[PDB]
Amino acid sequence: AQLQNLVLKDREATPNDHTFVPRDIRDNVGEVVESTGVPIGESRFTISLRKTSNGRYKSTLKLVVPVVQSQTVNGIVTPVVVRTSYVTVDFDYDARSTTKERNNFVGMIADALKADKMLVHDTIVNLQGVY
Amino acid sequence: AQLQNLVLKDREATPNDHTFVPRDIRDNVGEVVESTGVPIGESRFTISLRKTSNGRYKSTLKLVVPVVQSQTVNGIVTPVVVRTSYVTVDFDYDARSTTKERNNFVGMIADALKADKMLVHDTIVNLQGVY
Amino acid sequence: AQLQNLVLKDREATPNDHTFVPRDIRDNVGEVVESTGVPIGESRFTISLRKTSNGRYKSTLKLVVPVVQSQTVNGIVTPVVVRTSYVTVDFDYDARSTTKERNNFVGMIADALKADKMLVHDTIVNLQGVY
Amino acid sequence: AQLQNLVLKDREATPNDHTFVPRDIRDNVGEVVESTGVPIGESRFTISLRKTSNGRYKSTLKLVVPVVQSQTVNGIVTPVVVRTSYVTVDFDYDARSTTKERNNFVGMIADALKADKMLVHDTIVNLQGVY
Amino acid sequence: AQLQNLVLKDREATPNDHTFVPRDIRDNVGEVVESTGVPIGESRFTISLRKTSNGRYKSTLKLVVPVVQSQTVNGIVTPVVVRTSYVTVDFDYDARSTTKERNNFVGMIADALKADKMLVHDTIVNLQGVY
Amino acid sequence: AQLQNLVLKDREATPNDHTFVPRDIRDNVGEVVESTGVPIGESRFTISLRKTSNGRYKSTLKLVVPVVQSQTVNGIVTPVVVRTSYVTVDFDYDARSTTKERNNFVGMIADALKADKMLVHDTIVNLQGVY
RNA sequence: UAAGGAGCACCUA
RNA sequence: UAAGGAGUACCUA
RNA sequence: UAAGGAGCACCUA
RNA sequence: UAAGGAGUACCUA
Ligand SMILES: [Ca+2]
Ligand SMILES: [Ca+2]
Repeated sequence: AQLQNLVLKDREATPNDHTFVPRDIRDNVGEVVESTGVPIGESRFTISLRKTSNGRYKSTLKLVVPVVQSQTVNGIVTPVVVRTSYVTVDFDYDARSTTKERNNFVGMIADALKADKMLVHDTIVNLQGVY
Repeated sequence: AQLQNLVLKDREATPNDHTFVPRDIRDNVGEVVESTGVPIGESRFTISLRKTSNGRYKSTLKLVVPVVQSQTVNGIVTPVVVRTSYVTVDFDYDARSTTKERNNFVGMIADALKADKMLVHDTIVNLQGVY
Repeated sequence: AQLQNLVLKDREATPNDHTFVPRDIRDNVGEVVESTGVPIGESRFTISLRKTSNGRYKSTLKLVVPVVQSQTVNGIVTPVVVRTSYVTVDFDYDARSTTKERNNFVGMIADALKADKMLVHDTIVNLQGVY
Repeated sequence: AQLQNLVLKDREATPNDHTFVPRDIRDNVGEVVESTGVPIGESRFTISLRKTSNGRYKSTLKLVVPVVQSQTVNGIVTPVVVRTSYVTVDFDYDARSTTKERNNFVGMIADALKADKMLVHDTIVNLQGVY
Repeated sequence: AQLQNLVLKDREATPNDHTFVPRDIRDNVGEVVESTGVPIGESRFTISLRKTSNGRYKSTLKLVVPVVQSQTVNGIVTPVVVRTSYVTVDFDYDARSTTKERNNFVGMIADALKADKMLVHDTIVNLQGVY
Repeated sequence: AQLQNLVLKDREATPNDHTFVPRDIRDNVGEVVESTGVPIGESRFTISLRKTSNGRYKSTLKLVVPVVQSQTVNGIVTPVVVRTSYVTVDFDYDARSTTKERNNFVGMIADALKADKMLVHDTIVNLQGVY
């Protein structure tokens, strides 16, 4: 897994391609950025993999996408983050797990995010409780 | 009411369907497990949603998928858990975010987990660092 | 009383239908929301019913309707609650009360809210004291 | 001046009119009761309006409706209170709200209390929880 | 097991349907009540399930049905509970049990209550001991 | 209530008849057992009725059904109990109750166990809590 | 808060 | 744990 | 503040 | 009295 581009699609009317491009690796944590050239508007996606002491294999994804409005006056722009959204995924695997297993695992949780998975969607997207 | 079934497809040759049926809700943390008639080694999936004081809505998805095989002790065949895979997801949205934003947001990370997304896959599945 | 939609009409020139739709039940307190997709603009209506220890039957309604202006800049909207209005109703009934009784009770207080009930209206709506 | 009569209709077969006549004002809390010549088991309705320091106007309506029946003790027939029903209403408005807002606001909650509003009625009248 | 309505038939000449509507859930203990119109004498049916630490699932049902009669004191008619009947069914399954096993279990115990099983009926209904 | 045979049907595809023959009566506690041919794993159903001093008739039924499997140790086949399921129904009537009242009571509770009463079934058989 | 660590949404700084 | 106890998932051994 | 609890707008944390 | 606890009408608070 060499640091490279990563292109995520959103759920827009006609899917848009957000293209994060390598920014760097700092302490075994890769960062990829979808940017304009201005650090705060940057939506960043990071990823890491560590083997704990007890021998479990953990890895973490983090995606941060800020919403920023740029006020413009006589030519000078003044960006300001008006709100942000963050999400973190953490896989905890067993040193005896097989690739197939792991894969299916991801597959499942990945699938659980789909828009039609009512139970989930209404919460992660519509912010409704469970009851 | 809210808590209902949930079916996740895995990434097998011909994607299987794991049907999680509701189990309970404790502390506004809904659980829905998918299992055989026995309450052992059942793959659980939970979902919660709290609104912090700061005024941020943040929900949590947690999926546990234990691998079970049958062991034989004096002819006493019993299914048992050999190992477990865990994954947690945490969304933290701003109370001023719009449904679209959130949706696209989910959609993206949703996309990030994925057979083809080299960067990510090779790590959360092949357990290979980033370089 | 299963959590369902609830449609309240306002006193607009030609009555408008605000349609609150189920959000969830948290600790025996149902919430229904008239929403846009953005949590703060949400006008919420909650309702509960508890039997006290001494054997009285209490129930509580709460309605919160925020006024929010959305500033828009080059496409990015920035909602902000500029003021809110809250109201709470609490019924305290006796374990020996009959339905008819209770009903009429509600009927009365309900009627007391009408626009033509001068004594009340001038206060709850025009913020005038009594004298 | 301000405190005057107030007539509330109940939900009987042919809606009756309960005419509350003024009684007194103590602490800027106006009371208007509806009763027969005797000061016992009279249904009282009160209304107040204070302006908190925060700069919020909030008024309070309180209605008490006791059920009275005549008991006979040694031929000494006397009406007595067997049980009482209470209901309190609390409006909290923003000192920058407009007459319309407030009116619509009241109108809505006014609407919420109502024979047909299933959700609410079944609870504040049938005393049934929400699910 | 969504807290919902529970309808129970009795052994009357031509079976009556007592409909217990939900009331609430306190500590993972649902409570459905069947009211007359007057909260007093309302029959309550509660239910709960806890999972011990020894891998045992215990479930508890309680049903309570009071008998009410209007007592008259000096022309004051008042409905009151003269006596109540209680019952507590209580299961204790082993975390290793089949879903089928459990069903049959209940099935049997349930059958035992049947009106014709002379052995139990004469005791739980005719108050005879065994001999 | 002569200690006699008690035949219990189960929920099997095509209902089986488990016949509990008497065993004995110890302290006004009858015990009927259904054996396989081998005393071990025999399911026991006990029943008793005591009259408290406060004029309350209490009755208690207990049913126990073990699951047996032949374990093999060095060519030694031995039938053994791997797990058991227990249940304790328990009535508490008032010495002033009608014979009819009691019947209806049982009737209902008995009905509640029915396989279709989703509320209870999912709990006592599918181990789901309430929510 | 944690690229902290566990597992019948828990415990450690 | 109670074929303990009750104007009740609540106390007593 | 309280889905706290009462009753000739009161009292409890 | 216990939505206490169990290779069980039997112990624990
Ligand atoms: Ca005999
Ligand atoms: Ca529910």
